[PDB]
Amino acid sequence: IESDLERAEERAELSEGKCAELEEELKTVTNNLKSLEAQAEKYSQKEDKYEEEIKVL
Amino acid sequence: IESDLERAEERAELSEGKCAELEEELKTVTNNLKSLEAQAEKYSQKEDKYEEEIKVL
Amino acid sequence: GKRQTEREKKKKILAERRKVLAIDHLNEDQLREKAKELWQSIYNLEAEKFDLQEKFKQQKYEINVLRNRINDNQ
Amino acid sequence: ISASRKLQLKTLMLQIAKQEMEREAEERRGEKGRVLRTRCQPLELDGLGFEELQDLCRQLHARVDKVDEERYDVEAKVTKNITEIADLTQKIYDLRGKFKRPTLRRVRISADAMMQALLGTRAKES
Amino acid sequence: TTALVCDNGSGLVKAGFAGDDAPRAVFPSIVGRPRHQGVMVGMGQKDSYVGDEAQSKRGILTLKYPIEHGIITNWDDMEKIWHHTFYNELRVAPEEHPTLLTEAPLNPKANREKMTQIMFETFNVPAMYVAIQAVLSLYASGRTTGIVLDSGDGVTHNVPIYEGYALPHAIMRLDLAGRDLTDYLMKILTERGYSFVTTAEREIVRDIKEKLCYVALDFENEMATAASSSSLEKSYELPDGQVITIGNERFRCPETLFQPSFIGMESAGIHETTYNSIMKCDIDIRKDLYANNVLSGGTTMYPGIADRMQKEITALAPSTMKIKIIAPPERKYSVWIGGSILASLSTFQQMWISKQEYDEAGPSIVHRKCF
Amino acid sequence: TTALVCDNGSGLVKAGFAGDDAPRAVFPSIVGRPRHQGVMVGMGQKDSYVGDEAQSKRGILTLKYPIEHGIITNWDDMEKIWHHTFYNELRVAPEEHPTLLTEAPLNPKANREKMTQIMFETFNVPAMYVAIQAVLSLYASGRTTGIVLDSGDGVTHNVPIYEGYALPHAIMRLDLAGRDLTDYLMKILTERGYSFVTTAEREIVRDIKEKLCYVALDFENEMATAASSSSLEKSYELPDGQVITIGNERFRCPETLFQPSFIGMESAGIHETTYNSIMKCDIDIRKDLYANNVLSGGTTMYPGIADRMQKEITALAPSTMKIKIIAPPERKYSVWIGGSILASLSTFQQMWISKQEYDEAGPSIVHRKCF
Amino acid sequence: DDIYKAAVEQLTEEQKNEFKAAFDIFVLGAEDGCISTKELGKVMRMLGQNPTPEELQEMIDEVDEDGSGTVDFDEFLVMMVRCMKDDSKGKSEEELSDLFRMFDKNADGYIDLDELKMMLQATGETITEDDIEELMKDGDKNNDGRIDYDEFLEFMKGVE
Ligand SMILES: Nc1ncnc2c1ncn2[C@@H]1O[C@H](COP(=O)(O)OP(=O)(O)O)[C@@H](O)[C@H]1O
Ligand SMILES: Nc1ncnc2c1ncn2[C@@H]1O[C@H](COP(=O)(O)OP(=O)(O)O)[C@@H](O)[C@H]1O
Ligand SMILES: [Ca+2]
Ligand SMILES: [Ca+2]
Ligand SMILES: [Ca+2]
Ligand SMILES: [Mg+2]
Ligand SMILES: [Mg+2]
Repeated sequence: IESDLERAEERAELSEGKCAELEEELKTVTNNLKSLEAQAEKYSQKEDKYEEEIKVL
Repeated sequence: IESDLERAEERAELSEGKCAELEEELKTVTNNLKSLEAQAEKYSQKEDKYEEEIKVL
Repeated sequence: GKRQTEREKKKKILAERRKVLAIDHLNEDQLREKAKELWQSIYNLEAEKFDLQEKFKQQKYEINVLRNRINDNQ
Repeated sequence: ISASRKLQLKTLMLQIAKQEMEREAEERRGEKGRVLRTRCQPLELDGLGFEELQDLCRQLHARVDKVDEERYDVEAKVTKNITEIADLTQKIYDLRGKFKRPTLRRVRISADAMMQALLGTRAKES
Repeated sequence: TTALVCDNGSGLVKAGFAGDDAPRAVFPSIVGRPRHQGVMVGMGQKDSYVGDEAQSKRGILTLKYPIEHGIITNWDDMEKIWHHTFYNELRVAPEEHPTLLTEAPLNPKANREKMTQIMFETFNVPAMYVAIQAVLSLYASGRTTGIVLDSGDGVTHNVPIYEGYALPHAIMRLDLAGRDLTDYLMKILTERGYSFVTTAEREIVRDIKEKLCYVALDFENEMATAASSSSLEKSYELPDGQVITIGNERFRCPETLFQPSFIGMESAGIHETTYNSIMKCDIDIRKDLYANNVLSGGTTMYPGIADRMQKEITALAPSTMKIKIIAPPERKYSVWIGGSILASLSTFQQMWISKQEYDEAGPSIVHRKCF
Repeated sequence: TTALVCDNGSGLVKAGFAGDDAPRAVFPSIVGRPRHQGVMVGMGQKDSYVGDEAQSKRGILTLKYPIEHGIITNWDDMEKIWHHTFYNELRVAPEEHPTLLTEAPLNPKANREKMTQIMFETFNVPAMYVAIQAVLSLYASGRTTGIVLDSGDGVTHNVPIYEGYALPHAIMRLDLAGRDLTDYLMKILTERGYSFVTTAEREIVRDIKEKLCYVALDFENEMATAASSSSLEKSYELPDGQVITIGNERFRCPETLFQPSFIGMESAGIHETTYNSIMKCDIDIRKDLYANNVLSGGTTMYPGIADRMQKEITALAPSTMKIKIIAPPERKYSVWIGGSILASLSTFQQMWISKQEYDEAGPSIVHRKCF
Repeated sequence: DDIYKAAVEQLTEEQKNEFKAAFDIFVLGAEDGCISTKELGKVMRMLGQNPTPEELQEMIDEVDEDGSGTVDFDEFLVMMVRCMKDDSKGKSEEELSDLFRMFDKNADGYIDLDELKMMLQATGETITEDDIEELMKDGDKNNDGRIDYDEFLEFMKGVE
């Protein structure tokens, strides 16, 4: 039973490590998505401004 | 020892489930990020053309 | 000076492996004798070289075997 | 095959492996002798006057120096390999030694020796 | 055969065969002798654990980096690191492989000459070539112009390049980098009660810096917010328990990059040395350099730096120019990816310093045409 | 030839040839001169009965231990004990056998030097080596790390070890041990009417302590329970009849280990000196020491101590770390089993202090490289 | 010991009758018929010495296919040959290493299955596919199918 307990412990440790890595990856990619969405909104506004400038000039 | 082994194995199962869910989230967010990268590239091309026309005018 | 030691070691490799050659005082007959001795020396040297190459190959093979044993145990 | 039979099976496996190792060593020595003979070619001794012999001896000395330096290089390679294999075998010992201490017992006398010490000259088989 | 693209760096040695996407073996460059006495016999205790092995036994070692600021201060340890890298992390004898080391700009000559002498005498490589760490990072981006800010762990240097013609008079090398940020973080953590002193605990502070710190978009507003609310305090679990809570130390550690007066350095931040490096260039290539600013190196991985730097440069630069900051996700290994690309080129195949050339001119060959 | 693994100890001398599982001869270390006059002529009465012989004639002797607290206070008696051990309990002349004594940490130098001088001059051994009593107990567990609490009968010491490198600045030696528990039990038995005074009756009190006392999991609850019910009162038959009944003296005697204020000692219990010994270690090896806490020595054989100690340390330690207490069933002879293992090693075979070395440097050789 | 186990497995009259005579003599206290733990200990003690019982228990339970405290036939001979160490673990580490390195025909430090079976065909001894699977499982300490030098030495223990 002691050997069985050791095996269970090591499996749990590996699973937790993978979980932590996945958490970090998701955090990074979600931050990237947020930044890109803000940039896209600003870009739409800039595009409208540029079209207005084209018309007036 | 037997009780501790049972608890450890249950913990490992829970961690594996969490890892699977994290994998799903990561893949979904990755796809969304790629789509928005393409959108931003289109934004960039539009801005380039508008800038050129502004210069000409 | 460890670097000084290395440089003097390679200089001694280039110098001591060079021997003092004396064949111009050895007359035509003794010149033939010296040529035979030099050929024997160079042939023995090449035999030693080949044996060292083969032993190095086998030692590298045993190194690979022991490292693979370590990897299987680790 | 029984336990003793499979022990003899693996023993014959070791025997065939020893045959292969011996033939490998023999062919290795023969082919290396062949290669050296292709390298170590005896030259003609008679018919040459003094000057040609002197030039040939100079060339032989240059080749001796070159091959001696090469032999030094290969000897250094061999020494490095010896050091590395020694370290690897020591790590092998560390991985599966040290804590492999057997139960050294001075009261478990050999079955024949124990029977003799407890009975005189009775035990003679083992 | 294939070339070995090694990259000494300072803090992480990255190596691998030419032509791949990522380095094969990445491990810290530390060599730590044991410091206690040792009572168990036959335990097989070595005299120096190098590489990633000494990051697991660091509890009883005294880790010491062999590369201080780009330059190499302890040649025996560096030789040991190279020997480990070749034989145990890649398992390829160097007698059959060209090598491509990397070196920071404006480094002492003796360092480079000793490096080539070691590679040719001890390891006995067929041919080695030394390249500037910024040109490779420009290769990896697939550009051919642009000004690259390669903020490593040892030294931050800023090499501008146009159309493939490097501008040697506009290289601005600054010695603030990740290590000084680690020391400053370790110094400001003492304001809450946590004292890290041992050279082993510097690694723990480095992990804290990597996982928690971020660069603030606006410094004063963040300082005001962290002093009123408590939405920033993130906790972290030490290697033994006793979780710690980092408050406004989070964005104060990497702020040193933009205000080197925090650690007493006189010079201007990485936001202003880039603008100065641009302004030293000619008047007709400033637009292209403005539009193709490249980030590289490990220390430029802080969350939120690609926006702070753009805001700062836009403040400094003329209002008409467009400021764009290229921050690829593979920033850390950008130099090594560029090194692999350069070593895989056919046009580059005749630039190696062949061994016979070294035998004829000595170690001073590196400063000659074969740069 | 084979080595003699002697282990002086304080209270029980354990000896035997190297390479076995258990010591060959285990007997109390007491030397008792007769005290009465003696009228029978020719009875063959000796002048001093040592070892296990004086535990049978103890009715007319005055037993006195030659080892007080690890240190040796009466060298003639200790020499007599060693002579008995070699010649009558093992029957092997010392002229043909190496010896491996054991010594507590932080003991006076003069004790060790006198020990080696005796072994080399009087008994004239070929070579002897002195080892710290805790490293052996760590050998016997088959570990290579861990912090071992070796609560003998003379002195309790707590040596932490990591990866084979002992930490000399973290050894916490405390002088409370089995003998003080015997004296305290003999002192609290007087609260029911039983008075033991003679040095012979100390042995009877020791037997009571061994057979009846146990360590309570929670002290206050046990004190409350023993004061209401009567389910704890266990009786015991003296060497002459007149059974006695021990009430709450059962768990109050060994409780002194965790509260040394009972016998007036200032220091903290064995539950808190282990935690202090851990906290003096480096921050990166505390998890391993937490997980590999080892118990040894005779006094750690009380029924229920491996749970009380774990509960106490878990209360003190951070909540995340796992606390595990290794308590092998062969606790009493753990030091000697480890000594046998160490003496049986091939790597250790050249560490003995050879006699010619002693002849060249004198008894002060033991402090030198041959430790 | 290497010859002792094999000979005594199919022993002739002489030493088997020696064992039977010893059993018949043992009736001075031990009469179980089949040697149990306590009767074995009593017999060993009445011989005139008191060995550590650990050796006896490892003789009587470890190597057995039952390990119930009784004595079987082949394991009695295992005990007899375990008093000394004459079966030399299946040759010596040097010879074994040479045969393994030549066995490692692809020179990768491990024995693959295909070249292993080809060499087994080259052996030419009596073939038992069940024994072949037994050796395969003996070479699975790390359960890779391959036999490295560790497990190679492990199942070569006593190969004479
Ligand atoms: N994800 C990260 N976040 C913040 N800082 C990091 C991160 N990864 C690495 N660093 C810092 O960068 C350093 C590694 O830089 P690196 O690019 O490896 O230097 P080099 O140029 O010598 O290879 C580390 O010391 C660390 O302080
Ligand atoms: N079974 C037991 N239960 C409780 N205490 C014991 C037991 N056996 C021994 N002791 C105590 O331990 C002491 C023996 O300790 P020991 O380990 O022999 O000391 P040393 O380290 O000097 O050999 C005895 O004096 C006794 O008080
Ligand atoms: Ca059985
Ligand atoms: Ca193979
Ligand atoms: Ca296998
Ligand atoms: Mg770099
Ligand atoms: Mg003791």
